[PDB]
Amino acid sequence: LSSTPGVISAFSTMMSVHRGEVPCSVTTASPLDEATLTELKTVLKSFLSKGQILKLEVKVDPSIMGGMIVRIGEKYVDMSAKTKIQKLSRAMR
Amino acid sequence: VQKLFVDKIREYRTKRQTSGGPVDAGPEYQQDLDRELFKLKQMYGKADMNTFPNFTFEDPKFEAVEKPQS
Repeated sequence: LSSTPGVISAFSTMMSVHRGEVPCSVTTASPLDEATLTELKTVLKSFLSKGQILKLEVKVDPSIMGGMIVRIGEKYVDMSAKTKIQKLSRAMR
Repeated sequence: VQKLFVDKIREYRTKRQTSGGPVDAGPEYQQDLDRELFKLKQMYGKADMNTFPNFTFEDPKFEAVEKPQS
């Protein structure tokens, strides 16, 4: 009976996937204007191809210099400060 | 990422513009490689920059002995 919030919280995500989409994570900076948000919400709709209205979360993390990381479920494209760590080709060659 | 790329190419050319050599090294890199090469040249050999070597050698004196036979 102690683990009853564990069973309930598991059941919502198990029932979510019957219509849900495993939401995204865009963690770059301060929130931007509306035209940049609606454009990413209308290209990610073209990626699901499952007839399900995607949900999304935005987080603020200033440690990334000027780029953004985007995850779609378990996909995780990357355009961030790791293009500065790819400058080891000037050293390791 | 090309706009990030040319930003790197800019800072390589300002590193090309040098007039005093090592700006960030200071005496640390100057006292190191001067003492490192002299520790390696002591293991290498005492040879000058333009003195060509020339010498001669002495062969053994082919002596003889005596032996009375017939």
